[PDB]
Amino acid sequence: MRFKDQVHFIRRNMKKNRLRVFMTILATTMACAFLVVLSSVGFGIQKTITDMTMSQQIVTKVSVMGKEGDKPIKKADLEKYDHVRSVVERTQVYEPNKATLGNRTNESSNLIFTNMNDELKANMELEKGRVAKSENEIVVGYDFAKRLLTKKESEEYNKKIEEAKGNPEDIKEPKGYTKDILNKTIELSVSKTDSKTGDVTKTKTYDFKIVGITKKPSQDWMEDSNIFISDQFKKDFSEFLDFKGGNVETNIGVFADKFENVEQLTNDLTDDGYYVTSVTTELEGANTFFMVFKIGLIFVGCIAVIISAIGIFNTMTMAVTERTQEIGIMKAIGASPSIIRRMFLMESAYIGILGCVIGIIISYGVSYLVNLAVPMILAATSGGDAGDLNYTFSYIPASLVIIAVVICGGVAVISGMNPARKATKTNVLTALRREL
Amino acid sequence: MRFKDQVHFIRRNMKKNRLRVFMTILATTMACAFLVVLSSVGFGIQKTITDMTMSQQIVTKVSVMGKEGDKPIKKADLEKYDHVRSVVERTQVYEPNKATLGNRTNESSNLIFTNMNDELKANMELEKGRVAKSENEIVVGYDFAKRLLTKKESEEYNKKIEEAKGNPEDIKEPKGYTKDILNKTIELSVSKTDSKTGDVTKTKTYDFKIVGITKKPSQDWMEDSNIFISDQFKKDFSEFLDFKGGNVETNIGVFADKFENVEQLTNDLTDDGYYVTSVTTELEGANTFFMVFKIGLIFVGCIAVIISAIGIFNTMTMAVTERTQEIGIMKAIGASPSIIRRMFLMESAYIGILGCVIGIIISYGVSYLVNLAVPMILAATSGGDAGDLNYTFSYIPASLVIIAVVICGGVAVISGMNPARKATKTNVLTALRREL
Amino acid sequence: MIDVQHIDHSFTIGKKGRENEVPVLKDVSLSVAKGEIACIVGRSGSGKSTLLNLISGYISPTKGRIVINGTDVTGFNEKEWAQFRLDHFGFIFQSFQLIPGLTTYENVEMPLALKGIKPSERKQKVQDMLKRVGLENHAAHYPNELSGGQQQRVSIARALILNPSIILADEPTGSLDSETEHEVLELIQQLNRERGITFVIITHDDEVASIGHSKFQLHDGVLKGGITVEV
Amino acid sequence: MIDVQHIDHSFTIGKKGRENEVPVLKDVSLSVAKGEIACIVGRSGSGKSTLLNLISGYISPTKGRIVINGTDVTGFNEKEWAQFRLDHFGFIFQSFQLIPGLTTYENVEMPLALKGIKPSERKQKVQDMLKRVGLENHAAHYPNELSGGQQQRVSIARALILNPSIILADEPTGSLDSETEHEVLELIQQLNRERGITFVIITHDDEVASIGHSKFQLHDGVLKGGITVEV
Repeated sequence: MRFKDQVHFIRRNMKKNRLRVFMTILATTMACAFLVVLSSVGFGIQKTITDMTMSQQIVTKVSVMGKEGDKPIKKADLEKYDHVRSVVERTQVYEPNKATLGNRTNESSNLIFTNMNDELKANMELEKGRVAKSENEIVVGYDFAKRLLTKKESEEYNKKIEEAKGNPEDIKEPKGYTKDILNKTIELSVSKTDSKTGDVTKTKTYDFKIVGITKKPSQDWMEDSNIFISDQFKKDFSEFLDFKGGNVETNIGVFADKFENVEQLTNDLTDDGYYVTSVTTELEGANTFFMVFKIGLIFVGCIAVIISAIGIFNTMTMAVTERTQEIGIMKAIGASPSIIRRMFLMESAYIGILGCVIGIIISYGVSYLVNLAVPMILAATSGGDAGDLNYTFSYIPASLVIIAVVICGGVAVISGMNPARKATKTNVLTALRREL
Repeated sequence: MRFKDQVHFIRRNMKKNRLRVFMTILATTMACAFLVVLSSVGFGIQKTITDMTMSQQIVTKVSVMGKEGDKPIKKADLEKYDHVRSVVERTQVYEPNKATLGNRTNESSNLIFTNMNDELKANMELEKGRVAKSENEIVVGYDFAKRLLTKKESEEYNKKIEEAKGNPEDIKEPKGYTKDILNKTIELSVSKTDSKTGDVTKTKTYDFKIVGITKKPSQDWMEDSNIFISDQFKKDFSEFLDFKGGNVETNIGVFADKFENVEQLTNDLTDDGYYVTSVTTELEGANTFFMVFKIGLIFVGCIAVIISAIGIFNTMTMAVTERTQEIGIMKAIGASPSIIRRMFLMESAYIGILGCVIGIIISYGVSYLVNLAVPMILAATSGGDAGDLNYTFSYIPASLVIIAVVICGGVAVISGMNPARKATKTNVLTALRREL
Repeated sequence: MIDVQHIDHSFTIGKKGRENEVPVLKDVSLSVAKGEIACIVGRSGSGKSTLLNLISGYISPTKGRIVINGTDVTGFNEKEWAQFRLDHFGFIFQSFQLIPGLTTYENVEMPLALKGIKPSERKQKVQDMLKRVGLENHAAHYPNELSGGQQQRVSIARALILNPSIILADEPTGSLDSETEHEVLELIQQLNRERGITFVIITHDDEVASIGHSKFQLHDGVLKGGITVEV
Repeated sequence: MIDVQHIDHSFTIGKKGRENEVPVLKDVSLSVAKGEIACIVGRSGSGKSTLLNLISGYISPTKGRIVINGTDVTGFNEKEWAQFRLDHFGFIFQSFQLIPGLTTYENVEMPLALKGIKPSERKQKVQDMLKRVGLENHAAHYPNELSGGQQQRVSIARALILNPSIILADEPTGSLDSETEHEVLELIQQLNRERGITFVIITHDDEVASIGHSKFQLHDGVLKGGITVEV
């Protein structure tokens, strides 16, 4: 039997009971939409958690604490790994800074000295200027002018912070300097602390020219106003501003390719015994719970789908019993049990698949409505931008559509399998003769 | 037609298609079990949050911290309401304290000012001691030995904590004091913080008799090292150790006799509205959120129940079509539209009600299974033995069973309404002429 | 008594735009008193079937009024007409209308259950009526296991179970042999001679009509030849 | 050309605790030649219906073997029996066994749809098959809107459209008029005359049997008087 012939026969036998076929299709549609929306709630929870993690952290910063046994981590070996863009060797020393450029000054300006060739070759943050190469030359951040302000403005800032009394609401101080910082002779005066601990020996005269500005700090996080120094001063920094015993904290970035490559690098480094942590670390930490939640919601949708498949089975048993006579005549002519079984399995799977398709459409609509409603209800507390939180249900049935179609079609086939066997096991003699 | 005859006809007609009416009853049963289990998840969440609220703190607290308008909050105006069992007044003291008994000093202690008469009318859980109604009588806290560590022991414990940094490892120390906590008439570092601000005047230390000890606090994790200074001594304590104001946090309690008395005290607001943080005021918002959650879960189950309702309608139109001859000659005899409509509405209602009863029994079984497996899962997965706590992740009150019965019977009757009208409007002429 | 006069009916067949009205009954003046077998004789689809439908209560006549037992039934709604059919009507339809499935005992008891008779009274009435008709020695015998004559007999027994004034029938022997025809006809005659019961039997055979106390021949939709010739 | 050598079959009707094996066949040795109308005349339950259902493929014989067109069909399963019925069989059942709905053109085309013939040749095939039978001016006429005779003719059309070699039939005039029976039997005669085809018609009579080229009488199951009666 040709496929077109089977479709025509299904059309003929479905036009007989338009109301019943439409009602079982509607039951399947409600079950599929219910499954998709319910599992979409979990998919959206996973997506919003992943998006929040990816937004509150830089994705590619695969930070490694070290190796088991406190083995030192060399710079050379990190380069010879799979698909590594470049390794970041940023060094931070916990100490206040007394830059004091002319009448202006900066306070935090924590030291970020490191070999800048590797950093700028690791897609570092910058928009203007040149990398620090000369002896008296550094790269400055963007918020440097925010803290740069005259001596009277510094006294005003000090009075404001003293009178703040731990109330950072009336602390809106003027920016001060609103001009170009490039090509200047800032007399940097980084504070000493007897190298590391407590005594303050002598603050060097880092008369370093300003060439190089960093752009806006990452994804609306971290303060970039801190001064960045190259590797040219490493020798005298270790000689005078000794930091090795304690105060030093050299965070390691290990930048790389797209997020899947980040995950591959993370698991490769973990297999070696490294103390790896990144966005994928938290993602995998929550991923077991997210998989469990998605499986549970899909199983709840599955019991709803079984509720609808029982109705499909009732409809198909009444379709087999209702005719039994077209089936009897086809079997008498020689339609074969295989063709009849394929016919009725096709009818059951068509009910299930039409129900699943329009349930997918209705569930896309319902997920869009939920995306338009959840912020509209939960605003004024955390959805100030409204482009966050449940702004996830547009893509959600990407593999969920495939899973829903597979589940609903398969369960419809299971429900129609018994009526198909009934149809193929109709006795020709009894079916042909009338039943008075 | 009475009722026995109608039931006999319904049973006779349902016996014709056992595998179809059983499938419809199975679909309805699974939908009712689905609705009850899903709504019982929210009901159990509400029940376990309420139980956690009762267990975490004292059931009767009625704290009035945070008076608006800076109006007086003196106890003299706080005693006259409906059957208020206690008007206990508390003013915590922030002073440097250490048990001056040998080499063991209790650095951590929270002095509490209370009159023992208000304590007796408050019925606070007391492990030892009758009352301390004297100028120099106190009741120590339950954890008076754990926090009473020697100077060397505290120093080595702090050094070990620093060795492990902020990581909460297995770092532990013995429970300090090991002798009896009986009546010793000991003194605990009443040393002034310049009465309360900043200077530390002459030390001074009263000698207080330890009448008794307090019982275990409302929770195991939180500690307690109270001293329970008498309120008769509060006058002289204010006179000499002036702490009033901020090194002062008022913790006045309005404890009533029972929980229903707490509810009536909460009803008696808008006059004692001192930013009450009682269990009922806190639980009102939880009750609102849980009403929203239970309504949402009821609707979510109602979707899967409407699926089985559509299945019921399918099988009921199936029954009407199969019963056209019997209905036709019954109308010919004079069965009346009312009797036939009642018969078919009763068949649909019987399908729905039997499904609902079987599904409610199955839902009780599933809720028992969930309540038994959830603590096991929590113990197994996140390596914590479920915290040795009692939770009810699935609770089915009689109210939920009533809503389930009403909803499922109603949807079954609604499904049968259209087949009932079809069976009443049979057009007896057609059914009395057979077919061709 | 049955009072039918100036009664006409029309049937509309087709779509809304193809409503074709073909009147059938033309001022029928059927008049039957209590305790006689009336009969309507006409060809198939000539107008006897629709007249029996109106007199039974399945269709409300378009014009005129019908009075049974001194009560007007044209204005009756479905509920009231069904209530009247319960307590003052009986039926012997041709197709034997015997609920494919079920049993003979319950087929006979069905109108008793519909009216609301108590169980033991129902048992007594069913047993007595099945004894009277003659099919008492079958009990729970399924209708499919009976012959057509026995089906007609049990249909008559069902009709008599509520001792109604009228047991108006369709063609009781439309599909029956001549011997069973004579048996059913003499059974109906004995019904009238034992208990005074009006009959509105409709048939297309004059030999079946001969047993009646009155003749009413309907020719192509209009009644004629209304007499009361004694047999 | 059909060979039925030493075939018997018994009806095991009843419950598991109420088994009752009533043999309806008693070792028949029916033989049919190619291109002839073999007629097997018997009685209701004699064995004609059982023999036709056995040779058709609905019933597997308990003992013996059957050769159809030089092919053993005793051990055939449902799939191969149905395939055989598809490519080499045709059916003219008594009730005409037409699908409700399924307009006469589609009703005739139905076996081609079953076999898998593409619609392009299907249209023309159904057209000339309907023309040959004599119902070509019907097109989209439902079988329920036809008469019994023309229903039998369109059943024949559905039989011949696949061009089979055996067109075994039930009583082709079981519910037919005398004139319709005469014309349908004449149609079968012209059918065998013009196109080589074998008929295994079973009749409950003799006037229809006289058309056949052979007589096979089934007196309760045993074949007697099996000769090639020239027409």
